[PDB]
Amino acid sequence: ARGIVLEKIAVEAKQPNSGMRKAVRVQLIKNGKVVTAFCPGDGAIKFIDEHDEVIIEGIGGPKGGSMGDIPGIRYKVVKVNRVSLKELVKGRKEKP
Amino acid sequence: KRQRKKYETPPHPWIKERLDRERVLMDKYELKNKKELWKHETQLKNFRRRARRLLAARGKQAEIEREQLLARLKRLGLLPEDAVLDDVLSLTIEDILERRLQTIVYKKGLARTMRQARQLIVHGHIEVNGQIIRSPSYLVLKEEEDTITYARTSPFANPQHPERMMIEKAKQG
Amino acid sequence: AIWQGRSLKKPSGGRIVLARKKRKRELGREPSNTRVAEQDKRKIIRTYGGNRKVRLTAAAYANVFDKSGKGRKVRIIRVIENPANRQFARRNIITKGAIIETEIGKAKVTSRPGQDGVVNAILL
Amino acid sequence: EIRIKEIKENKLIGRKEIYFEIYHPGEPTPSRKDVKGKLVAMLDLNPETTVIQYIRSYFGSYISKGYAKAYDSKERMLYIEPEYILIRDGLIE
Amino acid sequence: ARKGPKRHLKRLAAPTSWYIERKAYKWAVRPRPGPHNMRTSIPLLYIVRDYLGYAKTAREARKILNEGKFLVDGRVRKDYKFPVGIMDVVSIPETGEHYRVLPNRIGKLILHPISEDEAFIKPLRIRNKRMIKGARVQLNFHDGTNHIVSIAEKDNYFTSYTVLMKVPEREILEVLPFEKGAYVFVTQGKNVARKGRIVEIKRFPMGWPDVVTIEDEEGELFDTLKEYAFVVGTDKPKISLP
RNA sequence: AUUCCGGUUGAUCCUGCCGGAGGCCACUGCUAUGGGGGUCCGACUAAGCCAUGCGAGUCAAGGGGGCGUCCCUUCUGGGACGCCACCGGCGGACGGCUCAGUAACACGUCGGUAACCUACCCUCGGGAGGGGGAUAACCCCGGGAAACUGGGGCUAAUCCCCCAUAGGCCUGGGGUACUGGAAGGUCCCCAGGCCGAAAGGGAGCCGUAAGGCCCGCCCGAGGAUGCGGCGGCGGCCGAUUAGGUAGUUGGUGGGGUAACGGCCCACCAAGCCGAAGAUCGGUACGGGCCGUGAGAGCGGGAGCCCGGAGAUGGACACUGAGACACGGGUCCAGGCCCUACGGGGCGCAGCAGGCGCGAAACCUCCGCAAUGCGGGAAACCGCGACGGGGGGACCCCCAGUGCCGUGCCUCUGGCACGGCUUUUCCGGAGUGUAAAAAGCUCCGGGAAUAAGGGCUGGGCAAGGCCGGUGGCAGCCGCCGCGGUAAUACCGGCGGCCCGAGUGGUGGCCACUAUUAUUGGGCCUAAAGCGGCCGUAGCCGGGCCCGUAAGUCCCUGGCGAAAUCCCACGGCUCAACCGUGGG
Repeated sequence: ARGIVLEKIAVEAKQPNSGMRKAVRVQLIKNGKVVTAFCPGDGAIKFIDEHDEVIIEGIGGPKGGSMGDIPGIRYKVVKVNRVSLKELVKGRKEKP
Repeated sequence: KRQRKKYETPPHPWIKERLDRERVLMDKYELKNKKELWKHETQLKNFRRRARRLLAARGKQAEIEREQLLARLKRLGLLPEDAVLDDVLSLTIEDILERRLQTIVYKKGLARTMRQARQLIVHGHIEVNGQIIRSPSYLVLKEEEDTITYARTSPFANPQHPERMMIEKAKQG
Repeated sequence: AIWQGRSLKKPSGGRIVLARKKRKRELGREPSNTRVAEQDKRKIIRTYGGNRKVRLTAAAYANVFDKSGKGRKVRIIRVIENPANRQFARRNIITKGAIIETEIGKAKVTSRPGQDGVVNAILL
Repeated sequence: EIRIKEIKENKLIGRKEIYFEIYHPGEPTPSRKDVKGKLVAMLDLNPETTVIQYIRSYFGSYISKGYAKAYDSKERMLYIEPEYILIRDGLIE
Repeated sequence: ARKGPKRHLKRLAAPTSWYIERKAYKWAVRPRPGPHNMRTSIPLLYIVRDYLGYAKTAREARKILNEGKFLVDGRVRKDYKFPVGIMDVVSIPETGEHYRVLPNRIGKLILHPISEDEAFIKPLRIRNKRMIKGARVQLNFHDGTNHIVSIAEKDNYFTSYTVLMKVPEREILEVLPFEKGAYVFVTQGKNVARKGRIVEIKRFPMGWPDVVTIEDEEGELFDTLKEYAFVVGTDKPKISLP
């Protein structure tokens, strides 16, 4: 789904796992609900900024639910402004 | 309506036993893809499927289909002329691997190496029954086994092509 | 329109939703309402498949028949009794099975003016 | 060379129908003019009335299939045989 | 939605009695209404193109039919949609060639060649009898043709009898009757392209026709329906039957 | 092809749940997908909204014309050809497009019309007379911006109209033959009434001519094509929807219909459905089928074919054989384009392109041929049907990116030396356009000339060392790793797996005996109600006689094709196609 991001939020891994996970909150262009998507990778949040077009899918948790050490987050971004996240994580391409 | 793949993927891609066995096999025959081995195993398995359905089958159609099966197996050069249904289960993958066109041409001495036979087949330097075939995965019938011959226009047809010297020395050597 | 089609209710009672529009092959036509007059006025009607059918809107004469089988063309004075409806006899309406009074006397109509275009009856 | 597999006779159309094979080992598929002018010899046929429809060049084969007509009069071919193949054979500009 | 009479027929839906390749193209010749049913006939165009190979392209075939070089039942027909059905005689005088249309053992139609002398006789099953004004008797055949005869000659015919019809001039030659022991060639069913003799006629009420039992040459007994039974001789077939 | 394994514990065994391991369908990253052959692409949301182009025409053999050309002869002129347009013969009720409704005799099967219709088509018997009348086109003038639209002159037929008779209809009476198991119908006679046919023809041969040959007309009786209506059975969820239905259910007598019937209407009655779940709601075109599974089964109806339904929503007519008619008409609702404001036109859920929508689907392409349809006696003509051709990491089949001798090492392979083929590409030659293209098939020039994705602690077992990161950064489907030495995070190297594909996500079957009839549990893990009675339902002792409803064996019709299994033949093989058997 395609969404527009509003705010950057960092959360604490559930114990005993400790770690500051970066994620964003997005309003869906389709209907307008508000949902958080996790950003995987290293230095991902640096690319993303306020008011950014994004594309988002499900996290692939058990029954689609949460994964591992992050709580309830059901989604991850794949493309930001029609540019795929992973290569920007690799840095091969450039964000617009 | 969609056409199905002709091969069956292994139920698990990382069993050490099966992986190394397949490795030994494709080492022996120098195939390009495990897909090829899988296809050959597939037609082996379907031969056996027919055999097993028929061995318990009763009825005139069953007998006729059984005779058709036996006849085609014989015609492929995979069985003796006195073969009986009971033995067809004992057919191994290697029985079909030998019957591969590429293995036959290498076994005719016309190639020093399996891959050289492949290069000839793709490059068309071989002819069968007066018609050229470019596919090293084709399965050869018994009746054609004597007609496997150099393609006429092929430079290898002449007895002076320098590679053919090395081919002959490998044959006799 | 005049639509001679499915009852909107099931035999049990569940109301039936329609799923398609009506069809011209399925509609009917107006009632003739044949009446007593001084002259015969008739309308021919083109019908399904190009057929024809003539329709008496006013009737003046009738073909009465004796039990022997001999027919008399005669006039029609008035209708005695209409078993189909009570309003019809009051309004000189002519329909099959009606009891009619002619110069000869009492006759029973054995023909439908609506479809036949003529009125035949049996002297009683 | 040319070897005839079949010659049959459409009497309702007054024409000969010829199936043949062309041997061309190692040499390109022949042009229409040569095959016509060379087939015209060994059945004693008029060039104008004769038309060749298709010469199929087989993959990986030195034998090409060939199939051709032979009519008996000028008018019949114009009446029946459609203009395109006449243009291919040159019988019509 | 559809709104009345068709004018097309896709190849895939064609009847199973036609030796026509089905996935080569999509459109076929819809037969116009005619003597024989869809299930027991084929357009003449396919006869010209496939079964005789005289025409490769339908346009050329139609041209040859326009020339009127073809004699079906002693009548030229230009309609390239003519249903040429069962037990018809196709005659080409330009070639002096004569075939009869007959089904297969599988349930498909073939042109069995016949002698020229036989080409003028056509046996017709008597489908039904009727009285027309003037007290005249009109007989409707299996192929849909009709023959008128006198009241006195009414008992000469009964339904399910075979009349050897002289198609060139429409003259009645002989009437093979339906009685025990006749020679009968089957028309439809699993017993298609069978020829045998009759032992019994099964009188079936409740909507089910007469099941005749046929005894083959080798003596094997089987059953088929009345309407599928077509008599061709009292004890031997009067026509060449494969 | 009937396969597991990891995670509850200081340690073990159960329970059950979850996670990996496979196929199928949609979206997407990276990478290319070079070569070919079969197969698909608004495929679920907006059946929401459009500029544009096209798609449905053909008739000179009905007829009269007018325009122009030819030729002849010409005071009179005929024929031939083309254009125009005319009533007129036909068609635009097929085919193309889609799945909202619809839970239904819409539909699958079998019957089912004796209660229907039917133009073009076929067969058989008969008939084709007389008479009259009309107005287009063309010429004289006209309006309005238009759309569109006036009057006068004369003109044609197979046009229209009246009559001739048959013939159509309905009834009474009286009979007899055909059909058929059946009923009654049809056949004939008599009697009563209304309605109530035609068409000739362009040319040529013989005949002075008529006439015959060819085409065309009409009545009647059949057939055939297509369609109308009746029926048993089959095929969803909900009870936190339990009572329901008034032309409701049946009877009498009629009406209208192509036709039977509550389809309607007047009267007479009190029915009919529902716990082997009506009613109501939710949901949804039905089938051939397809994905998965060892199979029992589970799930789904997008792509082709068959049937059903629709043309923004509703509603109503005319023409007609066939219609309520995507490319015909009228109003209302709705939003849009033109306009002297008077007037006008509306529908790309037809094909090619657009707007919107959204994660999410192609060219404003060419020929009328191949096959088919309408036309016409024929030639032949139109078709966004079709055919091909285009973009696309749809489905499936094949195939390549070098081979060989040789020294050293990386001795798995690589490196260099020698020799060898030309994968792809370029020029010519055959299809090929039914005009290109298709780039296929062979020749000649000749190149070593295109390979990436994921992973490397374990479940999956398989793929290990170095540098940096230090409970931050981050990884991770589950365990879990990381607080300074990390084989588990990131870079490199090394390695493994697959392969022109691989990876991530989503949904479906197996995994799953975690849906259990095959084949599950209920003392301690969640699961037996506190006990008893009993209606329907389900399951029920043995022996003798009968039956054949079930059950079983044989036998005819039928369950259409395409898809599926098998042998054979063609395409180089394959896929695909054909023939034959299931």
